[PDB]
Amino acid sequence: RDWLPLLGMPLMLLFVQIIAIVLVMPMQAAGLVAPSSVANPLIFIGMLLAFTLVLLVLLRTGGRRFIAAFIGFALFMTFLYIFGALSLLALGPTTAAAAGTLIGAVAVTALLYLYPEWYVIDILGVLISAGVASIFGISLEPLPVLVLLVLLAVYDAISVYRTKHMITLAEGVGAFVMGMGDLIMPSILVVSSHVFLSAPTLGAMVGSLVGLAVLLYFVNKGNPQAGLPPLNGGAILGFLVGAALA
Amino acid sequence: RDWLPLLGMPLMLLFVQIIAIVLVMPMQAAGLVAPSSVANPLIFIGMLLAFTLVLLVLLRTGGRRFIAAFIGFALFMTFLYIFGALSLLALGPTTAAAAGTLIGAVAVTALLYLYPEWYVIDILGVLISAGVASIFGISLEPLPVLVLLVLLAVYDAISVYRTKHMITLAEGVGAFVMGMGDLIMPSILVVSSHVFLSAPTLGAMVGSLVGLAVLLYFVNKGNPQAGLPPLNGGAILGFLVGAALA
Amino acid sequence: RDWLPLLGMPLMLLFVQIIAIVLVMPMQAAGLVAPSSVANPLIFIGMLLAFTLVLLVLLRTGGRRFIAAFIGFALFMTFLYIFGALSLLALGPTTAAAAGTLIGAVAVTALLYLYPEWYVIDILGVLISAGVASIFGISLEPLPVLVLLVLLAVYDAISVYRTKHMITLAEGVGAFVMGMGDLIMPSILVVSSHVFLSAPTLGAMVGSLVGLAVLLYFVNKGNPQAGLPPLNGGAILGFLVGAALA
Amino acid sequence: RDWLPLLGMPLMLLFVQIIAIVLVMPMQAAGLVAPSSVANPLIFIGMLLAFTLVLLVLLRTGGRRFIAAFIGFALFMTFLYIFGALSLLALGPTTAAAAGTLIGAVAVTALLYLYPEWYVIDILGVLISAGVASIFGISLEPLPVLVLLVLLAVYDAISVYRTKHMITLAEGVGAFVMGMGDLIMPSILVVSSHVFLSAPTLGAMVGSLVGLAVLLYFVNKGNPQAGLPPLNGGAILGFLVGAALA
Repeated sequence: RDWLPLLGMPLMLLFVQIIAIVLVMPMQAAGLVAPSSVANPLIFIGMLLAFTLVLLVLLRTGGRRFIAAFIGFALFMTFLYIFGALSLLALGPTTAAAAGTLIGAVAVTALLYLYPEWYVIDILGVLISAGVASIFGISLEPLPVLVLLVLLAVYDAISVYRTKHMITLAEGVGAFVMGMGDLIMPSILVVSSHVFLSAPTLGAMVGSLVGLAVLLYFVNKGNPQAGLPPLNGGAILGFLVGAALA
Repeated sequence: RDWLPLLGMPLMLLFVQIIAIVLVMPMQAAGLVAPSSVANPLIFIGMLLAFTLVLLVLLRTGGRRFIAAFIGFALFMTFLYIFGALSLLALGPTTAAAAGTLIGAVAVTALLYLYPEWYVIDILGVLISAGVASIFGISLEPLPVLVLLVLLAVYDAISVYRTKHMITLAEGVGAFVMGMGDLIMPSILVVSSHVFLSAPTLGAMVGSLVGLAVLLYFVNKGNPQAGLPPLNGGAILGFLVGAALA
Repeated sequence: RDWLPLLGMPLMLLFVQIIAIVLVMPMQAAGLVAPSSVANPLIFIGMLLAFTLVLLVLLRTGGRRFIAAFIGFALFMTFLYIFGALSLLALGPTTAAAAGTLIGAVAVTALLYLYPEWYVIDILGVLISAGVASIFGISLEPLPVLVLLVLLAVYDAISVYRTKHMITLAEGVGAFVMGMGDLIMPSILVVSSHVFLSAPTLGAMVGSLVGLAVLLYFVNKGNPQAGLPPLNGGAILGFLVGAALA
Repeated sequence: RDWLPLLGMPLMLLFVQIIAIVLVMPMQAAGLVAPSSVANPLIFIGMLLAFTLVLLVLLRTGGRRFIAAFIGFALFMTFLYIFGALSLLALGPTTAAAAGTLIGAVAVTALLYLYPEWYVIDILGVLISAGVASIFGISLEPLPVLVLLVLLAVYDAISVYRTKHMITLAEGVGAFVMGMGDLIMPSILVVSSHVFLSAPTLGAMVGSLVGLAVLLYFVNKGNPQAGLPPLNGGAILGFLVGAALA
């Protein structure tokens, strides 16, 4: 039946979550994060709009390959923190370890750039996504991340409703970034909870999976829905279910 | 009779001033402002032109929905300060108060983005306007504000004459920003005066209203007029009338 | 003979120099400058390319009168330092003096914007030009400024020659800014020399006048010349003549 | 016979290396560089993509002569450091030396702007190239630079292959910067090796020439190759050949 089709996505959810925890571990070996303040979601948001603004002024200042340069660089560095953390905790500070990581990132990005096999892409998308998930996950505690999630989810429902309405008005009345990006979003909370075989924040993971469930159901029906609020609403739900648990 | 039409604006003036005072109160619970030096107005102007300059490089770096993002965010935080002060006066530093404000701000902006009832808009315009009015009102004392006000009103009448003249030459010889913005302008002197049932800077308020009166008359006659100098000139008139009182 | 015609420019030279000295004075009442290091010309230049880059990115980000705004601000402030220096030297720190300056600058610029008599333009152009002349003039001593004059003059001879050639190849083989700007240029050395009835840097003034003589001669002949190097070469000449004097 | 024609390039390589050493010397007279950590290369790359980003936003902000101004200027200072080092090693700290370099730099750039003899251009290309070569050679040690070189050569071969692919796909299935720039590249490992009758990094020099040989072969055939990796791979080859020697 409908097993193998359209399950690869929540497969990627589970996967990215898993790799996000296993990435919880090695990162304190160098600190990271960035104080369980309620202002932190806001620092996040501000720095994100500046991040896009930068990305956009880049795009419009391309740069036939200079764009491809800049983003190749940024990717390479993020893989160097992934693999860096990995080996340099494992073999520890050894040259074997460090060179191991550099050579690692080199392999990965070089592959991703040479037109891979592009089932690979969902794999590296899974990896990076996990990476960021863990970073902001080690950074500060739930209630802040909760404010962030609710905030972002409402932003989404608003923008969706707006351009949907602007669809109905116009008569007479690469997506992967925002993708695997939104794959991460409600998982930064799954980390920052086990950072506050696992916790009762298994609950958050399954509630989240149920959010994606709702999404891939309703989207697969005619005339689409919002996006975040199913995911964040669902993850938050299952999470607060593992509250009435312990 | 002709009561209800075109009385909503002085309704908004009074309202904006009033809410600017009632917000004078709770704001000291967190300070804000910014020394009654006259160097403050120039710091002010410098910072305003830098702010718009940025707002516009945003505008041209749009951003199909990114623009609306950036400024929507700005709106949300500014409501977070409105309601933040609101609650943090009432129940004081309690968490209940703080969450109350955050959810307050979500309520307001989420509403404003979902196409409200749009007598709503003038209400929130009244609100924000009052907000800024109170802040710079708490920022420094009369004589600085007097210089600032005379200066601004003068810029206005000047550019009006320049581009008007440039209309009469060409033969052969979004508005809400400047709106509720200038709706604010002559009210900052109304606060910073009660900071220097009320003071004799009622005079400033009604003088301001007489400015608004003059404006709304001449505009309502053929061949329109300047804008600020009736409002600021009038407010200054009544304020400096409130010297012969106490 | 041709005395009254085409002498108004060297008239403006003398005048700007005169007003540059009389502005040497009140300016030390607050310090200013910006160490007789030879690195200073370079700081100047970098800051000038930034000054333009900003001015130009402004222009292209106009700003129907917003451009006129930004530059209105910058001007207003420069007149506030002119008049500020003037009165706040005269009556000293008195309220009478300071208000005297603000009202002064207001009068002057507001005049300049309401379509004055525009011989005024050469007068205020003379004033401002003098202002900056003195500012960098008090800023550091000769040998640095000597390097500056030579540097700028050679930049000029290159750029003019380059575009001359680009004219001659192209067959088959608002100006006031750079204007009164280039009027100042060789007088900043006339100040920073008397800052190290007057000195023998009368010499610089007359040498400068002779540079302008060569300029208005060759320019009034077919196929123009550089611009600076007659003036800076000349001012530096006459200046180094006031060396064999004392 | 065919001696004189087309031997000038490895001439410029060898030459640039030679002048890179002779300029290694005087440069320590003021320090320069920038800790043989491998964190240095990514700092580097980060900084280059940022620099280019700047060069390009300059480019879009032209600027009829403003561009040529900016970069001519930059050149001028870089010559100020070339010659600064030249004399200040030679004549030492004397004023005579310092002025000598400044006037030198003026002469050089002024020439370079007046359309030289263009065997001359290759001469100044050689000069500048040697300059930077010596700097990053003095900047940190081999193993970092090794990482840098391998990394860069890899970017190159990859982007070339990418746009090649995009050529063969489109059917149916200013250059001097990148030039003398990459001419420099494999000479920085040659310096930073002597900073770690000559070294066994003659091997690196001739290895570089053998790289240049390989390159100059494949390019001279139809359908070009990568570029860097013959040069860097070869330089690294000859260099790491100098290990079984000393």
